[PDB]
Amino acid sequence: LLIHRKGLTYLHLDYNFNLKPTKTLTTKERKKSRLGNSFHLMRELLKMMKLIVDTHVQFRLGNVDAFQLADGIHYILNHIGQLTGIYRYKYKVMHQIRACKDLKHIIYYKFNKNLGKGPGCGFWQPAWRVWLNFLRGTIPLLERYIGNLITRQFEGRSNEIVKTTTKQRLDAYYDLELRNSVMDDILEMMPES
Amino acid sequence: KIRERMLEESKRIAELQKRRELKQAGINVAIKKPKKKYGTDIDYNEDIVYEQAPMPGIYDTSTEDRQIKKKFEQFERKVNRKG
Amino acid sequence: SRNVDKANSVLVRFQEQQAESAGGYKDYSRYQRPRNVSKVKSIKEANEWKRQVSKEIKQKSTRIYMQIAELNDELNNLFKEWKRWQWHIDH
Amino acid sequence: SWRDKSAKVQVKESELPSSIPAQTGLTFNIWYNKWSQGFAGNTRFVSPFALQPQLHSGKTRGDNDGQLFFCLFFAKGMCCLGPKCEYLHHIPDEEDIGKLALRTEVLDCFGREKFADYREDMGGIGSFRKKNKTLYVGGIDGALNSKHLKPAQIESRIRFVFSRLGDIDRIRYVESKNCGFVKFKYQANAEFAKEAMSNQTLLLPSDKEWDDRREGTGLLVKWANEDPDPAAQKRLQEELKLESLNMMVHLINNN
Amino acid sequence: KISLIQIFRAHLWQKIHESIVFDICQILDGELDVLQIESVTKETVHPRKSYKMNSSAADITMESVHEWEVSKPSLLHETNDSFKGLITNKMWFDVQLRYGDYDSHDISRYVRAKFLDYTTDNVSMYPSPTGVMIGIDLAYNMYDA
Amino acid sequence: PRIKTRRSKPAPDGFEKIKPTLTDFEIQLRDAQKDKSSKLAAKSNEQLWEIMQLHHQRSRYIYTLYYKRKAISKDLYDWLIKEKYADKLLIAKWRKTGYEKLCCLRCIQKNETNNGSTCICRVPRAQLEEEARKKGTQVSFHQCVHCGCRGCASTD
Amino acid sequence: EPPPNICEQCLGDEANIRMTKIPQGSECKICTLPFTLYHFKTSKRSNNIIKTLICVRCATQRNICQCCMLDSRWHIPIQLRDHLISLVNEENVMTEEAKNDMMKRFLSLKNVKLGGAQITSDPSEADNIVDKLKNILLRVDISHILKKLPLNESFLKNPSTKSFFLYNIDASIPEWKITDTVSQLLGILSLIVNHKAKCGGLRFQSSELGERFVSKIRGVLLIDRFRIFIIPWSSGFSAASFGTNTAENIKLSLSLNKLIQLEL
Amino acid sequence: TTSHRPQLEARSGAKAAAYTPTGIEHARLLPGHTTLKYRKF
Amino acid sequence: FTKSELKRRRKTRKGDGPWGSWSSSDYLPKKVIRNYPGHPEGTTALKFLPKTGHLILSGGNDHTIKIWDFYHDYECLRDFQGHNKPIKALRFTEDCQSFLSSSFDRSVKIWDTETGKVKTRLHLNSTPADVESRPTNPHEFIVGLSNSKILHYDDRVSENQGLVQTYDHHLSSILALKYFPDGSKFISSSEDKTVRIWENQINVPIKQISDTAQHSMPFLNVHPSQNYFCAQSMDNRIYSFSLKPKYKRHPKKIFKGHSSAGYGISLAFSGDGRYICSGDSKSRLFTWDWNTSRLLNNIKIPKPITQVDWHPQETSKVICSGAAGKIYVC
Amino acid sequence: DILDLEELREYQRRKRTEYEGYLKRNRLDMGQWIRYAQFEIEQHDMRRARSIFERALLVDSSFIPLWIRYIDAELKVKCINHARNLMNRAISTLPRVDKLWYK
Amino acid sequence: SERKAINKYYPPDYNPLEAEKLSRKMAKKLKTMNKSHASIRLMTPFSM
Amino acid sequence: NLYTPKAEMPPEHLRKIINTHSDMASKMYNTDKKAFLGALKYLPHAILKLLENMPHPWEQAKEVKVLYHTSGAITFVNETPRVIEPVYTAQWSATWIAMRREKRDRTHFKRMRFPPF
Ligand SMILES: O=P(O)(O)O[C@H]1[C@H](OP(=O)(O)O)[C@@H](OP(=O)(O)O)[C@H](OP(=O)(O)O)[C@@H](OP(=O)(O)O)[C@H]1OP(=O)(O)O
Ligand SMILES: [Zn+2]
Ligand SMILES: [Zn+2]
Ligand SMILES: [Zn+2]
Ligand SMILES: [Zn+2]
Ligand SMILES: [Zn+2]
Ligand SMILES: [Zn+2]
Repeated sequence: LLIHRKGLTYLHLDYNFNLKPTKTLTTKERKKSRLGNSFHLMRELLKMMKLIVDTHVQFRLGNVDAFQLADGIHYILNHIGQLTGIYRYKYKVMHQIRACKDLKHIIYYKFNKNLGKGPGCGFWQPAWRVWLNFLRGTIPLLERYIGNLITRQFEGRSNEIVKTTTKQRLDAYYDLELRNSVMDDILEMMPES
Repeated sequence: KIRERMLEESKRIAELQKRRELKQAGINVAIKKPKKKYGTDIDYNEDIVYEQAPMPGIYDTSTEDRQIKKKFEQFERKVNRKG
Repeated sequence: SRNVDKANSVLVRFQEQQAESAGGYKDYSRYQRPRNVSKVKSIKEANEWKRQVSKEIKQKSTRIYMQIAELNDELNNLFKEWKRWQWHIDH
Repeated sequence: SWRDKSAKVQVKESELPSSIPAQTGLTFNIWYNKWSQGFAGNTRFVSPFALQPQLHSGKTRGDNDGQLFFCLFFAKGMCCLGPKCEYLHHIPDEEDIGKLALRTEVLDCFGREKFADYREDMGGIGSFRKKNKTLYVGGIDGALNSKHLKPAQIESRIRFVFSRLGDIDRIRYVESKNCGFVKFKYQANAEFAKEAMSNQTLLLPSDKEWDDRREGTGLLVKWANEDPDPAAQKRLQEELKLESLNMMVHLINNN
Repeated sequence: KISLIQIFRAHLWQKIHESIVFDICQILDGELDVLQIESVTKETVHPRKSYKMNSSAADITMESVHEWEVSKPSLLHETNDSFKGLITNKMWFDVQLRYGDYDSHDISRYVRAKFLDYTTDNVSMYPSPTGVMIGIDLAYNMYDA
Repeated sequence: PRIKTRRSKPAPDGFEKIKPTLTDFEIQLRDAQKDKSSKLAAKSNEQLWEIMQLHHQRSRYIYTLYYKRKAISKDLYDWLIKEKYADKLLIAKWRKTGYEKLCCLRCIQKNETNNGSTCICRVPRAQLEEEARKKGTQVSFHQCVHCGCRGCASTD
Repeated sequence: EPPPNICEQCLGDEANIRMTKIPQGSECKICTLPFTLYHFKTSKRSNNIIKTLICVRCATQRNICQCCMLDSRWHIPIQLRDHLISLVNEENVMTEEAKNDMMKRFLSLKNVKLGGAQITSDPSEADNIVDKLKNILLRVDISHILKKLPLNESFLKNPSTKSFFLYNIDASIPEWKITDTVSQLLGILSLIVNHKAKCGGLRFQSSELGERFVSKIRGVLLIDRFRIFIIPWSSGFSAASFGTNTAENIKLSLSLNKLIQLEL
Repeated sequence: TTSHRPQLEARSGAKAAAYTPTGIEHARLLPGHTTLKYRKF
Repeated sequence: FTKSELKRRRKTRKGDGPWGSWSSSDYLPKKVIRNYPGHPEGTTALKFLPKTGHLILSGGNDHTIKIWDFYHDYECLRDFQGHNKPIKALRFTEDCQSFLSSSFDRSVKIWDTETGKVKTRLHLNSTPADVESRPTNPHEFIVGLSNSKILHYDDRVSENQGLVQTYDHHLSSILALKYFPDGSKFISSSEDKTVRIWENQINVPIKQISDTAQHSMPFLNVHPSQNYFCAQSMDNRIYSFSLKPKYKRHPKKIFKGHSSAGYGISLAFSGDGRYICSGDSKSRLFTWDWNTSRLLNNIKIPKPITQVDWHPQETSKVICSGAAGKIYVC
Repeated sequence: DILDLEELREYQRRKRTEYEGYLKRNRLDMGQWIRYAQFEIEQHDMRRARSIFERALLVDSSFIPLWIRYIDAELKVKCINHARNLMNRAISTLPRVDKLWYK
Repeated sequence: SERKAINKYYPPDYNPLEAEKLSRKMAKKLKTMNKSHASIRLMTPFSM
Repeated sequence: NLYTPKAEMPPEHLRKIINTHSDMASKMYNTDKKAFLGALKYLPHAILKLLENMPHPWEQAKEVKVLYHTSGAITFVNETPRVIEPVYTAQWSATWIAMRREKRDRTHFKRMRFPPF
C-alpha cells in the first residue's frame, strides 16, 4: 500500500519481500521511486521474520521434522548476512552478524566434539537472543524513521526547511555575511542615504 | 531564451488568429487559460490577488467611487464593441 | 540510454501485449496508423484512429503559424485521411 | 402510492458490478482503485442499471428511522439492500423537501456535503452559494448510440424520462448545440434527477438499437450555467424581487 | 554482471540445457532395444527449470519393456555397483547445470548432494523413485552423474 | 478450539455423545471464516455478526448442558473450557443475575463506549418502546454494531 | 480560541446537547485551512449527524452559522440577505468571494466583515434595516402546422376528448403550476409546454378524466390571473406540434399572439 | 549572467511564523539535558 | 409490564436467542433446401448422429422427442413419448446405440436409439439444464443443475442411484457442460459469472475463468481441431478459449453481430474447422470465418432460432430450428 | 492588437502574471511596482491600481516617489477625496518630509 | 530502485522465448522502433 | 469511570477480518488503508513480540494471546515468555543431548532450503 500510494506500481514486492522493478525505469521514474533506508530496513526485517515463520510452517505441514526445524532456525539466525541483505541499509548490524558467527564457533566446538562434520546443530538460543536484543534498540529508530515517512505521505513536507552551515556551505555563507557587513557600514556612513 | 519567447508569442498569436477565424465563421471558441504548473497556482484575472484596500480616512469618497465605477463599466462596454 | 529504448524493451513490449490481451488496453499513439482505412472493421477502433488523426492535425496546425508550403501540404493530406476515416465509419 | 408497498430489491448482491474499473493502464493501483502506467481509453460507460420509479419505490427502514436523505443507489437503480435500506427509496416530494429544508443549504438530498465553487467540468454535487435548480443534459448522441433522431423526438424522450423524477418548471432542447436544459420546482429534485439520469441511455425497448445500448457512453448530466437569454435574465430578476418581497414579510413579523 | 550476461546473452543457459537434454534423449533412442526400453519421453518442462536451482523435475522419462535391475545410487565412474538390490520399470534423467567457483567445483559432490536432497523430499519431485541426475559445470567445464 | 497436541489430555467420557453438535458448530464456523468478498460495509459487518452468534450459541450449548440440564460431568466441562470449546468468561456472565442471556462481552465493556454506557442492546425493549412512544416515533434500534444482537436484556 | 457559532435551529430544543470537539479535524469549505471541528446530534437517537462545515473566523466574517451557513441573526442565506440590504441602501453591497485558493486563505485571515455582515452583526443596524423594509412593503412552416393545431374548433360538452391544446401561456408560468391547477379542478395528466412557443398540449389518462376537465371552466384556464386559453385537441399531439427549431417556435408564438389579439 | 545574483534582502522569519509545524520528529530535538542547573544563590 | 406479559412478548420474537427479531413482516452456406415438420409448439434441442450424420434427433415442446432420416425419404423413423414437460437437452452417447434426454420435469432419461427403451431414469431435486457423456465411456454421464451442483453418474453403478460423485464450486445454476474430445477433463459454465475446467471424477477445478466485465455463458462447444473451445456469452458476442494446458483466452477470436441475450442460442462448427455459426432472436442465421473472425453472412430463415447443428461430412450444410417448430436445412 | 473583451482578458492575464512573478521574485524594485500600478491605471481598473500602490507602500512606506505617484494617480482621475485621505495619511506617517506637505 | 539493480520482475507465466517472439511481432508496428534516425548527443567535430 | 478487563474475542473473528482485507478495492476500505499505513511504524515492535514468543524445540504448537486492530491492520503478540531458569536450562540441556544423539545416529541429515516457499 505504501508503494502504491506513492504511485510506484512499476515496482513489485515479492511474497518473500524482495523489491524488484517490473520494467527498466526512466530517470524520472528512478528519482521518483528512490525509496530510503526506513522502507528497506522495514522490508528486510519482515523478510527475516518471514524466513523464521516459513520454517515453522514447513514443520507444521509435516514436510520437515523437529530436528530439521531446529537446525533450520539456527541456520537462519546465523546466516542473516547471506539471506537478508539488511546490512546494506544499517551497517551497524554487522555487530550482530559478527556476534552470531562467534557464537556459532563456540557452540559448534562444544557441540561437534566426537561427532564430526555435517548439519544437525539446532541450539539456536544465543543467536536468537542476539537478534531480539537488536530489535530492542531498533524499535525506537524505526518508529521515528517510518513515522516521519508516513507523516510526509499524509501531511506533506515542511515548507521552511532551514539548511544548516555545513562545510559545503561555509564559504558562501561567509560571503553573504561579509557582503551584508560592508553594506551596513557604508549605507550608515553615507550622508545622502 | 529570446528564441523561446519568440516561439511562445508565435503560438499565442496562432491561437488568437485561429479563434478570430472561427469567430468570423460563426463558431465562437473560448480562449484556453494556461495550465497550472502546481495545484495552488493563481489566475490573476479571477480576483484582485492580494487586495489591500486603502484605509478609510476622514473624507467621504462615495460620489467619486460611483463615478469611477461608471468609468470602468463604460470602458468595458467600449472595448467589447470597438475593440 | 533514453526513454525511447527503455519503452521499446522486451519486458515493456510484452506487458503491452499482455495488457491488450487481458484487458483490451492499447495506447494507439505507440502504433503506426493503418494506411488503408477499409482493413479496419470495428467502429470503436476506427474512431480511435480518427482521434489519432485529429490530435495529429491539431499539433501540425500549431506549427503552421519552405515551412508553410510543406506543412500546408501535409495538413491537407491529413484532412484527406480524416475524410476517409469518417467515410469508412459512415459506411 | 409508494407508501402502500415495501421497496423492491433492485439488484442482488451477487449481481452488483465489480469495483475494479475498465483497464486504462498496465497495472492496477491497489491504493487509488485505478489503473497506472499509461492512460488510454475512455473512462465513461453506459450504466447497466436504471431507476423505474413506479416499480421500485417503496417503504424502507429509513421511513421508520425518521431518515431525511434519499438512497444514492436507488437513484442509480442499483440498490442492493431494498427494504432493509437506511435511506429513502422514493422520488422526493414536497413533504420530504419540507423535512430537508434546514439541511438543504449545505447538503444534497443524498446527504452529501456541497462545495464553495463548482467543478470546472460543472459536474458533481454543486455549490452552496448558487441554489441551482437546472440540469444541463449533454452526451445525447452517445445516449442514443449515434442513432439519427429528429429534435422534437429527442425533446419528447427527455420530457418523458425527467418528468418521472420530479415536478418540472421548464424543459428546452437546443438543436444547434444538441443539448437539453431541465429546470425543476425544487433543488432536491434536480440533485436527485442528476444522479438518476447520469450515464443513462435515452433509447427505448422499441428501438432497433436496444440490444447494443451498453456499448457507448451515456447521458452527461451536469449543472447548468446561468441562461444568457435576456428574457430568462429578466424573469430571473422578477422572481428574485418576488422572493425578496416575500422574505420582508418574515423579517418584519419577527422583528 | 555485465560480463556474465554478455556471455549468457540471448538465453544461452536454457539453450545449453535443451541441447544436452536432446543429445542424451537422441542417443538413448539409438540404444532402445539394447537397454530394453519401451519408450523415451523428452518432458515438457517449465521454462524456468534450467535455472530453477532449489527444485527440479525430470527432463527425460523412460519406460521398461520388462523390469530393470538397478543399483543403489552411485557415481558415473564408480565401478563395483551391483544391480541385485532393487527393481523398477520407470526411470528418469535429470540434467542440472551449475556455474562453479573456487570454493565449489567438485561437480561429483554437487550431483550426489542434489540427488540425495531432491529424491528424499516429503513431496516427490520425480515420476519414479529411481533415476540418474547428470551434472555439467559451465565455469570449470566438467561433467558427472 | 485449541488444536489437539501432546500438550492436551484425552477427552473424558461423554465427549463422544456431544461431539456431533460441536462438530456442526465447527462446520458452520469453518464456512463463516472465508473471504466471501462482500462489497458493502453493512453486509461485511453482518458476516462478523454471524461469527459472534455462532460463538454465543456453542457456548450456550455447553453452558445449558452443564449448569442447567446437569447432563455433563465437571471433568468434561473443565476439559471443554480448557480446550476452549466454550467461552469461560461469557459463561461467567451468564451465571450472574441480570446477565442470564448476555450476547457477548464487548456489549457491556463500559470503559470503551463514547458515553461510558453499555451497548443499547442491553436496554429492555419495553423501555426503548416507551421512550420512542413518548417522543412519538417507532424504535430506531434494529441491530447493534458489535455483534448484531437485537436485544439481550434478561426480560427479553 | 473563539467559541463555536451555532444557531438554535441547528441545536434544536433538547435541554442538553453533547458535542464532540476535534482540533484540526477538518478543512474549511470556504478557506481550505484546518480548523477545530464540532459535531453533534440533536438527540441521542436521531440518526443524522450535524457538523461544522466552516471555521469560526469565516463565519464571523459573514455573520453566519457554522452548520447551515444562514445568517446568524435573520436565518436567511447570504445572497438573499445582501440583496435585501441592497434594496434599502442605494449603494450595493455583496459578499465578494475568492476564487483562487491562495486568495481564499489570504481573505479569511483579515479581520474585516464582508458584504451585508456588519449591517447584520449588530442589533442597531439590523433593526434599522427591518424598520426601513416595512416602508418598502407599505409602498416558417406556421402555415402548415396551424391546421394541425385545433384552432378552428371550440370548447364543447358533446365531443369526448382525451387531449387538449393550451395557448396564451405567459412565459413566467412554470409547467408545474399548470398541472397543479388542473389537479385542483379534477380533485386529484401528461403535459407538454414549449415556452418559446407560448403554447402547449395536455393529455389525460382516460376519457372520463378529460370529460371531467371540460366539465369545469374556446375555453379558459386561470394561473394567477394569467388567462390560459384551452381548446379540445382530438388529433393527438406530440412535441413536434409546436415547431422543430427555436425560430419556428418563436414564429408560432407571434402568430398565436396576433390570433389572441384578434380573439379578444 | 542572471541566474547568479547577490542577496539583496534575506528571507524574513515572519513568513515561517505564519503556519504551523508538521510533526516531523528530528533527532536533534529528542529529549536531552532535561534538567537545568542553577547557581549557588 | 407484568412478568406474564413479558413472557408473552418473548414468545413473539422471530428467533430462539438474542438474535431473534421483533420485525413485522411474516464452406459457405447459401440458401434453404428443405424443412422437416418438427414440434408444433417449438423445437428446443437438435442433434446429428455423432460420427456419421445420416439421422437427425429432435426434441422440443409438446413433451416429446423424435428422430428423422437425412436421406431417401426425409421422414420420422420413430417417436419417444415418455416426457411430461418440454425437452431441455439431448445428447447422443459417444457409441451411437443410445442417447440421453433431460426435461423440466426434473427427470433425466437415457433412451435406446434403435428400439426406444428406457435404459434407466433419474429423478432429481432440481431442474437439470445440461447432460453430457465421456468420449471414452458410453456408460458414464454427467448432469448440471439449477441448484449449482453437478451430479456425476455411471449407469452400471446401482448404489445411491449411480451417483458416483458431485462437484460444488459454483455459486449459482449451471448452464452448460462439455467434455474435452479426449474425455479426461470437462468444462462447465454457470449463472454465476464464471467457467471452470475439471479433472474427471475429482472435486477440484483445475482452472477458473473470470474477468471484471465477464457476462454469463449459457452455451459451450469445442472447435474440431480440439486445440480450442468456444462459448456464447450474453454480451451478444461469442468468445473462444484454448484447450492447451495454459487454458488462457485468445484475444482476437471475438464473434459479434447477433442478438443472443435472454435466449439459450446454440453455436456450431463446420467439420473442416474453418467456419462457425450461431442463431438469433430475430431469425438471422449468422455465420463467421473461424480463421480471422470475419463475418460471412446471415439468412432471414422463416422468431428465435435457438438450435443450430452442422453435419460432420456434408460440407456447407447446416440445420436450424426454434419456437417456429419447423426444422430448416441449408 | 486587441479586438474583443476576451482578448483583453488574455492580455491582462499575461501582463499581470509577468508583473506579479517579478515582484514575487524581487519585491524591493519600487520602479517595477510603480509601472505595474501604471499598467492597471491604463486598464482603467482603479481598485487594482490602488491595491498595487498599497502593497508597494507595505513593502516600503519611506519611498517618497511612490507616495507622489499614488497621490498624482488619484488626482489625475478626479478622485479628489481619495487623494485627500491619502495625502493626510502621507503627512501623518512622514511629517518631516517637506515634499508631502507641499503636495 | 537503484541504478545498478540486478534483477527485474518477470510474471510467473513469462516464457522468455515466447515473449521475444511476441515482442518481435509487435516491433514491426511501433512508431519509434521504425523511424529512420537515432537521436544522439555529439560534439561539433570541426568549425563550421 | 469504572474499569473492567479487556474482552477476549473468538479467534474466528480475527481470522475473518484478515481474510476479508485481501484485495481492498472497494471504497469502504479507504479508512482501513490509512490505518494500514499508520500501523507500519509499529511493525518492529510486533516483530519483536512474535519472535520473542517463538516455540522452543520441545513444544509442538504454542498458543499465544494476541492484540489486534479491528481493521485487521496489525496483530501484536501480547504476552511475555516467562520461564523458570533451572527448568529452562534443563529443557535446553535435554534438547542439546537429543540433538547431539540425532546428529550421531542419523545417517543423512537433510537440511532445509531457503526461502522455504
Ligand atoms: O565459516 P565458519 O563460521 O567457520 O563455518 C563454516 C560452515 O559455515 P558456512 O561457511 O556458512 O557453510 C559450517 O557449516 P554450517 O554452519 O553452514 O552448517 C562448518 O561447520 P560443520 O562442517 O557443520 O561442522 C564449519 O566447519 P568447521 O571449520 O569445522 O567449524 C565451516 O568452517 P570453515 O569455513 O573454516 O570450514
Ligand atoms: Zn437503498
Ligand atoms: Zn446483546
Ligand atoms: Zn453483543
Ligand atoms: Zn450490543
Ligand atoms: Zn475558513
Ligand atoms: Zn444553523
